[PDB]
Amino acid sequence: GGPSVFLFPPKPKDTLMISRTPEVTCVVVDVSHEDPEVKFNWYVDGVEVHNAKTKPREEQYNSTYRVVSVLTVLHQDWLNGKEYKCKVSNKALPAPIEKTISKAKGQPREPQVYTLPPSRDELTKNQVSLTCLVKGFYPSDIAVEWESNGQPENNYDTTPPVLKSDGSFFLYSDLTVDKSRWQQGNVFSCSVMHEALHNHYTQKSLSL
Amino acid sequence: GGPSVFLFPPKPKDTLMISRTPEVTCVVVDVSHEDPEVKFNWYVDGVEVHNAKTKPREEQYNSTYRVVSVLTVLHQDWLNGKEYKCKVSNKALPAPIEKTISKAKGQPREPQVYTLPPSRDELTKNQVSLTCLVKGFYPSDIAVEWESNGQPENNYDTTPPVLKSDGSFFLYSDLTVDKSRWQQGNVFSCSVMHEALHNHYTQKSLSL
Ligand SMILES: *[C@@H]1O[C@H](CO[C@H]2O[C@@H](C)[C@@H](O)[C@@H](O)[C@@H]2O)[C@@H](O[C@@H]2O[C@H](CO)[C@@H](O[C@@H]3O[C@H](CO[C@H]4O[C@H](CO)[C@@H](O)[C@H](O)[C@@H]4O[C@H]4O[C@H](CO)[C@@H](O[C@@H]5O[C@H](CO)[C@H](O)[C@H](O)[C@H]5O)[C@H](O)[C@H]4NC(C)=O)[C@@H](O)[C@H](O[C@@H]4O[C@H](CO)[C@@H](O)[C@H](O)[C@@H]4O[C@@H]4O[C@H](CO)[C@@H](O)[C@H](O)[C@H]4NC(C)=O)[C@@H]3O)[C@H](O)[C@H]2NC(C)=O)[C@H](O)[C@H]1NC(C)=O
Ligand SMILES: *[C@@H]1O[C@H](CO)[C@@H](O[C@@H]2O[C@H](CO)[C@@H](O[C@@H]3O[C@H](CO[C@H]4O[C@H](CO)[C@@H](O)[C@H](O)[C@@H]4O[C@H]4O[C@H](CO)[C@@H](O[C@@H]5O[C@H](CO)[C@H](O)[C@H](O)[C@H]5O)[C@H](O)[C@H]4NC(C)=O)[C@@H](O)[C@H](O[C@@H]4O[C@H](CO)[C@@H](O)[C@H](O)[C@@H]4O)[C@@H]3O)[C@H](O)[C@H]2NC(C)=O)[C@H](O)[C@H]1NC(C)=O
Repeated sequence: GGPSVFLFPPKPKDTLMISRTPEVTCVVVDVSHEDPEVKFNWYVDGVEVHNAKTKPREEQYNSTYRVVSVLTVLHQDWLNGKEYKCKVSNKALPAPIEKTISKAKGQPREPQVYTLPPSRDELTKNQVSLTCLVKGFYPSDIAVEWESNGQPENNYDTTPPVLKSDGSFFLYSDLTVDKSRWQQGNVFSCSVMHEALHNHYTQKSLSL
Repeated sequence: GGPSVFLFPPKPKDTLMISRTPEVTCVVVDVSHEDPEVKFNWYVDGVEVHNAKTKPREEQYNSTYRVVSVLTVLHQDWLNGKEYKCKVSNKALPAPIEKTISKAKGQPREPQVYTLPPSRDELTKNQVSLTCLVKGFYPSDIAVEWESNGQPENNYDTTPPVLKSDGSFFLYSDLTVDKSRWQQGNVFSCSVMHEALHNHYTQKSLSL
């Protein structure tokens, strides 16, 4: 009996691209159908902010409501480790609940990006696998794409980051392409977006 | 206030190997220090088998004990998809708690195993990454290890399966070894165990 608060970070790709909207999301569950009103107060670094958008209530199968408020964050402030505080208040709730999240603490470290050509054994099939290995980056927030001839490349699949024993992360991306295109020596390119890279961006090409 | 039950499947290698004993493990946490008695009832496909092993209670640091009951499963009884049930009873627990797991149904599919030598740009560091790409298998249950000269290597990290859009799974394994051992021509090997492979087993050797 009593509302509970969970505060979630922006998505990594949203934080690293100027055209997307990173946002912190304050979720409140277990709010009574009796008292269904919640008030949110948001503090960036202490300083209160007023442009947060609240969404409408939606009742769960639990017969309790879930109410959410999302706050847009400035790319830079997130990057520079500013604290985003969510205070919630409900009348079926004795004292306000506060939560604070932020960029992952710790020394950022630059990823190494390697491109691996298809295995000789895969040079059997109509389609081959182009591999991008991204290892040794901190924090785990990152974004990987593929391109060729200045155009995006659609069917790649990327693994989630995996924490290596030294405290950094690695992942792999697999872009599968028609072997006709690979055998022509067309140049494919693995794009990596990460806070620790110069201008937050690096490319690594692959062909022969 | 109140116990909780979590029920986990066997280790994928244990189900695939004639010489291993897969088990289903039913864990109970948040048990009372005043009421430490828990009884288990194990339902295979409905019918009762009574051979399950109950581990003694172990006290956690949050002052609540830890009850484990494990039941060995016959290999094809899991692989054909028969459901395993763990009902848990406790005096500080009003109505019993049931849990059920089973093999993920769907037509199994043979994993492709391709091995990729180090990137050229990594042949300058003292440590090198050997890469096993395992793609196109269903379901996600799989075991991946590494050998060299027939002897197992341990310093690797495997990603968890990732779902492709066609409905299958792929992963990568990153075996790290000193380049002195790569440039000497040692024959490294990544082993993949899966129900859809012939013999539940396959290996790919890589060197030059
Ligand atoms: C009544 O039902 C409610 C839920 O509805 C249920 O309806 C019934 C009928 C069934 O169908 C249910 O299955 C159904 O869910 C219950 O609410 C739930 O409460 C529990 C606990 O009370 C919550 O569990 C927590 O879960 C979070 C993870 O949240 C994500 O979980 C799932 C996916 O797995 C998802 O459904 C959920 O919504 C969250 O996913 C998504 O959340 C955001 C959605 O807005 C996404 O944010 C994104 O933001 C970007 C911004 O750029 C973009 O905008 C994206 O579009 C946007 O979506 C987010 O990415 C997304 N993620 C995923 C994966 O989908 C856990 O993290 C919680 O953390 C733990 O908390 C406990 C303490 O309670 C600790 O023991 C843990 O260690 C951990 O907390 C640690 O300690 C402190 C906190 O104490 C932290 O500071 C530490 O950092 C923590 N440590 C670590 C290592 O993290 C927790 O487990 C559950 O989410 C609720 N369900 C919701 C909200 O839908 C009610 O409880 C229930 N009432 C009763 C009385 O039972
Ligand atoms: C006092 O402290 C205790 C412990 O400190 C608290 O208990 C914890 O409660 C948590 C929630 O109440 C519970 O979280 C749940 O976690 C599981 C994941 O389980 C693994 O989690 C840990 C690793 O990340 C590990 O410590 C666990 O033991 C589990 O790992 C292992 O489990 C089995 C152990 O026997 C293994 O089975 C293996 O079986 C083969 C058989 O062939 C073989 O025999 C092998 O040797 C066996 O070990 C697993 O393989 C092994 N796995 C690994 C990776 O090591 C999640 O899956 C749960 O599911 C979630 O439930 C949520 C709702 O409850 C839901 O929101 C979500 O979507 C998902 O469904 C859940 O998160 C935690 O596990 C538990 N700790 C335990 C049991 O040790 C206790 O709460 C606390 N008391 C108070 C009060 O705070």
